[PDB]
Amino acid sequence: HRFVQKVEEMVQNHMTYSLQDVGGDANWQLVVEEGEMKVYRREVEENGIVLDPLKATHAVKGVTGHEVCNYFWNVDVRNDWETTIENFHVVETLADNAIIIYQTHKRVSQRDVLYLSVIRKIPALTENDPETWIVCNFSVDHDSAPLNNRCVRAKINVAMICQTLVSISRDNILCKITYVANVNPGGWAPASVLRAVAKREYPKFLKRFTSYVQEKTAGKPILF
Repeated sequence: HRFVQKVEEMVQNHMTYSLQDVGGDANWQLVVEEGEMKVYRREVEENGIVLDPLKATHAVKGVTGHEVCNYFWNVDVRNDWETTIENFHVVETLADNAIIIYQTHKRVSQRDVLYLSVIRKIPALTENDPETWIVCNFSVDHDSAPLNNRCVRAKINVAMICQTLVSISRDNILCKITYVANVNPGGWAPASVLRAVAKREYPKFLKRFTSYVQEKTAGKPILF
């Protein structure tokens, strides 16, 4: 499909930049911690607009990276875990593993987003290394979804990056998660407010989504 080079670059960007340890990085602040989940942000403004990169790490017992990424990507199950969305539809199917989604968000003016969502397995260089599953969601343009007057068009670069540690049952597997979000809404809101909402909604989402994967996979054969 036409976005293959763009997908490869975004995926490559995440594998090279998004997996670096931020725990020791002094430019990032650990803002939320609950259980095995740690949520970090870097306060960034460009031309007076809050762009705060967000990064969360998590460790989820009894699920694989493949499972987590499947549930995060698969639109067929979106409604079962998603809390912030009013409406959404698949604008175009690019490939078995790549789609374009238009969606509107619940009012927190209304935001809409138009993004390519792709799921990929990144091979390990050796059998001594873990394989990586990644879902990359990034804003694209589409002629069938132009800018409208009712919604404000957000621009996103979001990744859910998962590796599985295996030491065979669910007791013996752990999914190490890195979630990154670089989001720009359009126009204006108070910085204080945008930062308070982000601190709330991201950990809430991650906690709920990872619990959902655990619930949905328990007792089932393991999808590696």
